[PDB]
Amino acid sequence: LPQAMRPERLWCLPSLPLNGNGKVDRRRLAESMTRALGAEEPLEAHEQALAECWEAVLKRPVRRREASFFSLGGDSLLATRLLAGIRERFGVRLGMADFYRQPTLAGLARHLQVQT
Amino acid sequence: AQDRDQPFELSSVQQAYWLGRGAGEVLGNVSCHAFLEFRTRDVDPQRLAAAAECVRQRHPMLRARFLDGRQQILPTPPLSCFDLQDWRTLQVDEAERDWQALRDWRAHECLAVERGQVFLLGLVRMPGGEDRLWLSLDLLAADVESLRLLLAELGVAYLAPERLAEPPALHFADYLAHRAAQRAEAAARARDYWLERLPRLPDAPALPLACAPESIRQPRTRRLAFQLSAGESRRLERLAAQHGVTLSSVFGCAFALVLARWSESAEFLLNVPLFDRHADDPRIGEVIADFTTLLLLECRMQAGVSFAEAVKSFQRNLHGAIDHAAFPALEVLREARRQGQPRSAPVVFASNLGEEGFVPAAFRDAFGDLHDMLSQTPQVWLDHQLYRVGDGILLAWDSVVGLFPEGLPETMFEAYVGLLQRLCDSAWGQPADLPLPWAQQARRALLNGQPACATARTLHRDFFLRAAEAPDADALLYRDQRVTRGELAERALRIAGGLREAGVRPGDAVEVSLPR
Amino acid sequence: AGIWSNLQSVDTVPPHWRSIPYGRPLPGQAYRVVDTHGRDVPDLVVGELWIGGASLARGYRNDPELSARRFVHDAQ
Amino acid sequence: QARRALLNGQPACATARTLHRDFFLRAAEAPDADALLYRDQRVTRGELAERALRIAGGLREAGVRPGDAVEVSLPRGPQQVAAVFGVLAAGACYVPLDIDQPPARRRLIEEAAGVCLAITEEDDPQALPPRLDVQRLLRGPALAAPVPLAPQASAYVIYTSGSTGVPKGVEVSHAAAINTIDALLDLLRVNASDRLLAVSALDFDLSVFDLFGGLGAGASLVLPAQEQARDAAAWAEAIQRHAVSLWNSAPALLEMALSLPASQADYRSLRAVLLSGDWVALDLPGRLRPRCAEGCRLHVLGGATEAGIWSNLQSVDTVPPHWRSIPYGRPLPGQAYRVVDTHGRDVPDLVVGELWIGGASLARGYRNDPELSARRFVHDAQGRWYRTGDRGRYWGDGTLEFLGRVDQQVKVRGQRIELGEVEAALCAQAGVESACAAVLGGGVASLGAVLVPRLAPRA
Ligand SMILES: Nc1ncnc2c1ncn2[C@@H]1O[C@H](COP(=O)(O)O)[C@@H](O)[C@H]1O
Ligand SMILES: *P(=O)(O)OCC(C)(C)[C@@H](O)C(=O)NCCC(=O)NCCS
Repeated sequence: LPQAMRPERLWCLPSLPLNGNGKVDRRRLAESMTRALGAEEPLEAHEQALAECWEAVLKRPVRRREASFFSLGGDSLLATRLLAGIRERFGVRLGMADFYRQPTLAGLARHLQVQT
Repeated sequence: AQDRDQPFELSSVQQAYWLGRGAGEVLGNVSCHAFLEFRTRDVDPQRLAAAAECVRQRHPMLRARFLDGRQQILPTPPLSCFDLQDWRTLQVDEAERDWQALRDWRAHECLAVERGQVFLLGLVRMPGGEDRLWLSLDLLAADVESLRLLLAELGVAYLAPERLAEPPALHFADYLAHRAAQRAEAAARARDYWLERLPRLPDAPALPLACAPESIRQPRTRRLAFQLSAGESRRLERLAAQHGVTLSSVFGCAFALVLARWSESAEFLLNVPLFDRHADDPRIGEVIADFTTLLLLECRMQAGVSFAEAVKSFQRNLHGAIDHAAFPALEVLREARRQGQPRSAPVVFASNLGEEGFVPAAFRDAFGDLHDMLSQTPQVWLDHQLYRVGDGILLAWDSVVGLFPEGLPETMFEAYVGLLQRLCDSAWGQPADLPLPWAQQARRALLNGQPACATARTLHRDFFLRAAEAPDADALLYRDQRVTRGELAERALRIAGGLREAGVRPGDAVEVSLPR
Repeated sequence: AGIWSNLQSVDTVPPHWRSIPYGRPLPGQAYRVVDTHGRDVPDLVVGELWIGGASLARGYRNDPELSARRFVHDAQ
Repeated sequence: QARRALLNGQPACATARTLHRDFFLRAAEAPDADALLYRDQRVTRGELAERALRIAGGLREAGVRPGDAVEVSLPRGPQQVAAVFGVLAAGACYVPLDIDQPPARRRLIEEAAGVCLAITEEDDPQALPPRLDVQRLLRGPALAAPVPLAPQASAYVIYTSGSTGVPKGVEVSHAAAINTIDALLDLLRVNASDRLLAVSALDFDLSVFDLFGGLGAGASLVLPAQEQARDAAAWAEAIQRHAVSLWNSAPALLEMALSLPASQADYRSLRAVLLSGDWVALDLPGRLRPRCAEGCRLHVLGGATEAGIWSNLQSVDTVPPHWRSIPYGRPLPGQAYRVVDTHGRDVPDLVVGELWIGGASLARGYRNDPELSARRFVHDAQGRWYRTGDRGRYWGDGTLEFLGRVDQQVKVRGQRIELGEVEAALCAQAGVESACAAVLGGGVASLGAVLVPRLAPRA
């Protein structure tokens, strides 16, 4: 599942509810999850390293671990400047295959952790 | 001077296909090269070798090295520009089968643009006495009209290098340092229009897929091809003029109707390359460089309108969005990604419909007209191009293998061709609406045709007969007790009499609110 | 449709299914897959499903207006 | 609608291909085999293939190229056959204007077909279509194989009659022609033992079956000569000599053949029979059953050129009594019949309406009349339809009864006239062979009618 088909919040049951006429109760399910709904600083060394890189790419404040490359300046051209900066920062073979399934700074920090 | 030998930035669309080499880029991992296959009889490999490396030395863009999202030009590249396969030595059928190995490879090939190899001519000299003169050009170097300029220069450089008129001196980087900055007010002024529309732009053309576009590691392009006759072309052109619309607008409208009919949505983005010449030098029609800007045409294709309305509409939409094209499709789609909406135009309409013939006359004379071709355009499911071939017109649909359901681009194209000559052969006051491909609609008429096995009767009629036939036979079983057909029937008929007594009568409605 | 409009028999599941499909339209009845404009869409093209033919219910009882939106008439 | 959708839904037999393909296959397979039989001489597939491809290379030498178009105006014979195959193998579209046709009608078409070359006995580059001798074209180089075509390109432009005032060119794609042909080949099992008879003029599309049907199946197209264009005695000899199995004609030409007694004219080689393009008299199968072979297998076929060679087939072993015309049977595989009202809505069964022919057998349109094509061809939710102007009606078994035309089935100062019932009632007189009727010129706009006697030959 790519990004817009993530359950951007998620839930579970022992057994799905059943509608009067026997269906899975997708009405009740949607509305229960609806009622069950009702950024933060760089703390990790990988988050700081990404903020050094991302800010040097974007020229704009990456004061946030929940920063999203897409909304900040999502371009695949700028992803080359990011790729080069992190390829220098850690000696890792970063690429868009890794990055664009994990496009937020706290999600990408997990890729720096594995040093590959 | 953004001096001739310095590293310099990629022009807008050059970034798009440059990033299209990225292995994880959406339907990336590929060149964006055109591969041309010609046939001709017997042509000198020494003239060809000399011609290829002549046009490289004449035209700096054909020797451009690509690294780091920029282009830097090699004074002479490390890698040879002509792939001579002098197979006059082979047997014919071995040479053919081995040509299929070379063909697939070269035609799908990620060309070595890092080593200056944007342009790669070649020739398999088939021992049937047929020189399959061929041409892999990465469109990174060149606009497809600039590819016919490459053919113009090659045709001359083979025929008579003495007739090569001028080194066309305006350097492509100096043109970019001009034209991009010159248009930059119009880039912002259009970026306004696009920004203010990013939610209201349509989607990608929602065609059917057997693989989602990110989920194949190499888009093997398959061309689909149809040479419209010289006469079909004339009839399109007369009708185009009689409706006041460019021939490119007609094929574009018709394609947008097919794509609409094959999309989940009749509104979608398709990309149009605009082969821009609005720099003041008359040799800008002569420099072999990527003057393309890419236009994000948000086409919106109603039913029920005549084709004449749909094309006048499509032409207004094309000519209007051409004003807004000074902000490039690339940066619009980046702006949509910056808005967090992953729109794209992964389908292209490349209307190379200048009047001269696509292969320019010198090259047609030197070898032959275009025999076959492929476009390896990245991020694009379906690269539809058009080319004048003879005084006829080649329709190319450079689909991607396996991305679509098998047979779909074939069928969808056979329906597109069927439409385009329904536009030759019936006036455009006819409905824009296509037929389905008849074989599909015939299958569906069979499915929908299956006879009514209905022994059409009131819904109870069987049961009250089954009851009269076997009154003791079990009809319902419950927690222990069971009701025979006769019992259920007599009970139901007592209720029925109770209901006529209660003033209920036929077709009037009765709630039933009983535990099972 | 009354109770139904299809029978996909399922002796065994072929590997290209992504959901169990609606089978052949049942005897005496039919399906179209259609555009927003009601024109039939090609094979594999996703569109709205319309049911037709000799199994159709009459309408939404005392609601004629939803019945004219949700039931439609064509040369088909 | 369920029954009619089953019929219109019957799937294509189309091996969807360039119309000529299978003859060039059959020729590469057996160059020795009889493509044609003629006045006394016969022509093999190899001869015809090379002759046609020499004409094609002559035609590319004459600048004819993919879907440009060529008048073909030759005496019936191997020169005519090699000419149309040579136009088709140039990838071009042939415009047969059979040379019996007057120069007056031809001259309307010489511009209207957009016809950029003509084939004749004659070289004359100063003619309106620059005009070429079939024999000088036979002196051309061979194209070693036919020019490549995808099937949707134009194959032929058969021209409708001068009755229209300005003739129209029915431009038929290879796909349309070959869907029709294939869809019929599969019912006829046309094979190496078969020999067709081209009683067809070339400006009539039964010849397109005679050609690409017969020769694509490798069955031999037996030719009458040009001076044999109505010579039923030569046709009878040809059936008996060149052993014809697959008669194909308008029914008047089989009435012409059956006018000759069995002892003089042995048809017992006819394995199956195709009748077309005009009313079959109901009794005609009844007459034909003793004359043709055992397993007589008449087929009566329907529809204009705008839906390929035909669009229907009714097999006849014997007439079921309630037929008042031999119906169009089922629509042919891959093509369809709607019957519509005037307002384009489909009529119910047994209601007379206009016949609309649909699907994988339709003509492109009219060759340079897109404007009239938009009236005679239409597009619905049900896709493309050719509007025949024929009148007819479905039956309860989906059989499609034929009931004349929008012309002919007209008012005359009052009530609608069933002129087919005028024909039938004059044919219900004893001693009538056939009968006919019309509506006339002048301010009175009068009805008119015509009788023909039967003679009953004797010794
Ligand atoms: N079997 C037939 N019986 C009566 N009319 C026919 C028959 N076959 C074709 N026609 C129709 O009468 C005209 C003859 O065909 P055509 O010369 O192709 O235009 C057209 O209007 C046909 O649709
Ligand atoms: P990046 O942010 O620079 O590029 C991302 C992209 C969304 C523009 C890209 O993935 C894409 O969809 N490219 C389309 C390229 C195209 O249509 N080229 C036609 C060349 S004529």
